[PDB]
Parts: sequence; C-alpha cells; structure tokens
Amino acid sequence: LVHVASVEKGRSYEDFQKVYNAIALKLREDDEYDNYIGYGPVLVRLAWHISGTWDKHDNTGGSYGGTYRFKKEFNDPSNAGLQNGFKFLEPIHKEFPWISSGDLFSLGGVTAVQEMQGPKIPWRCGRVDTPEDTTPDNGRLPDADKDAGYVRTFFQRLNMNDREVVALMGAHALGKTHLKNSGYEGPGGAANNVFTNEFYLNLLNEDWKLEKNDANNEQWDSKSGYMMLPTDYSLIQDPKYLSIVKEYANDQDKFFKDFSKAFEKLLEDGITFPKDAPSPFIFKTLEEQGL
Ligand code: HEM
Repeated sequence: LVHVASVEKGRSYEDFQKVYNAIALKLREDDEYDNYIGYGPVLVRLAWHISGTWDKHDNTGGSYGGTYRFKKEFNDPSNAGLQNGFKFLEPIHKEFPWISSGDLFSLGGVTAVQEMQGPKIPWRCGRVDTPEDTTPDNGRLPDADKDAGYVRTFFQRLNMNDREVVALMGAHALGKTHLKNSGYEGPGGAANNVFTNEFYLNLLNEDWKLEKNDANNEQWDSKSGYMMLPTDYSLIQDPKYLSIVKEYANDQDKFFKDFSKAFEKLLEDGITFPKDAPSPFIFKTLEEQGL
C-alpha cells in the first residue's frame, strides 16, 4: 500500500480551524462526563487507537482510512469505552460533512491536548476514507499486563524508538482506567484533565504496591489513591526508559517538545504527503481567539 494524502476539496486553514473551534466548544460544554474529568482524555485515547493499528511492514492500518467507523474495528475488545468519544464527535461530523473520518478522529486528539493546556501539536490534513475491507483485523493494539521488553518490541512495529515511547506514555497522566472497559481501575495522579509531567513524577515519587484488583488483574497501587499499569511500571524497571522518565520529571518543557513531535509522528504514520500539500497547520486555542 501507498496512501497518498488528498486535501478535502477546496478547504483551507480557516475551515479546519472551525472544526477545531467546534470540538473545543463542546469540550467546554460537556464538562460533566466521567465524574467531571470531561471528554479530553477519551478523545486523545481515540486518536492513538485509530493510529496504533499501523504496521510498517505492509503499510496496513494507521489513521488514514478512518476504518474505526466499521463494525470490526469499532467492536474490537481493545477499543471498549471509545464509543463515548465517537458519540461526542458525531454531531460535529454532521455540522462539517466534508471532513474525512481519519482527519476528524485525529484532530479530536490534537484539540483535546491543546485545550488541556498541552503543547501545540502541528496537524496535517489529507486522510481519505477507505472501504470496509481495508479495516485491520483485531489484535494489533498492545496488552497492559506485560513488561518493558514487550513495550519496546511493540512500538518498533510503529517505528517509535525509546524516547518517543516514553514521551507518548506521558499521556497516561490524563483520565483513568475503568474496570468495565479494560479490567483495570483507577486514576494515575491528581491533575487528570490538565496536561503536565505528572505521570513521571508519580512514577518516581510514589510508594507503589503490587495488588490484584476486582477483575483479577495486577496493578501497581499507591497510598495516595493512584494506579499504574504493569506496562507503565515497566518504564522504571528498564534502565534506558528510566533515564528518560527522570529527564521529563525534571523538565516539563522538554517533555512537551518531545510529546509534540512524537504524537504528530504517530498520527501521520503510513501516509505519504506530496510536496504540493499544505505545510502542517498550528491551530489557535479558544483562549487565543477570545472565544
Ligand atoms: C503500551 C501502551 C499502552 C497500553 C497497554 C495502554 C493501555 C491503556 C489502558 C488499559 C487504559 C484504560 C482504558 C479504560 O479502561 O478505559 C488506557 C487509558 C488511556 N490511554 Fe493508554 N495505553 C498505552 C499507550 C497509550 C498511548 C501511547 C496514549 C496516548 C498517546 C495513551 C492514552 C490513553 C489515555 C489518554 C487514556 C485515558 C482514557 C480515559 O480516561 O478514558 N495510551 N490505556
């Protein structure tokens, strides 16, 4: 496969900035979801799960085809709970029927991070919806019950190296795990709907205790009321990953700069951009626009 980026016919920066402004205004408004966490966390988890099916060996999966819209990917056990992020974005797709599904699912993630006080993420338009038979089979998304060796081997299929993997995993400060979705339960820190380096600081400063939860799965619990997954806890058990965790814990700006670069790379894997294509757009936040 080659997947060439094609701009939605006739659309420019200001059209996309209107879809972003509409996702951000609805984030402001539906602030009660999941005990007042808001939809920001499930929207960046939707943007990474539609991108994480990519396989570098044959160019299949990835964000291009917007295939989550199909039953097979939608009903994938690893995608339980993302139906909430889909339902949120659906009125917005009726308001802007011209934007592709992959472009909308991925911009939902960019909007959520920037509106949660994260770094600016450059975003590129051009994904094209593809047929139901291009939909990737289930089982390409990662297990939580595993170690640092599995994590490194997994992220190599998306050719993400160590620093990219540690920066990307910093998004687990956001939101929480839910027992009925994944068999895990609990938050990862205090500020779980503001984007900060808190995941790293909690992983270095809490007194973590291994326990089984109500689903019979193990997780790392702390006195404070926080939890970490086995794969999260892996980042301080591996010596290469641990020097990077310490770097981000001492420097949130370096974390922002590296998360920005890696999240964009994750959203654009498997897509060729012609050089006639527009440069990546930097969207303004509501606040920047006075809205
Ligand atoms: C080895 C990698 C990863 C594994 C095994 C993993 C696993 C999980 C699991 C089990 C949950 C809880 C789901 C639930 O019960 O609702 C979760 C939540 C979440 N994940 Fe990951 N994750 C990984 C990588 C990432 C990456 C790379 C991102 C983002 C760049 C990400 C973002 C999120 C977000 C934001 C949540 C919170 C969702 C919410 O509050 O509803 N994860 N993850």
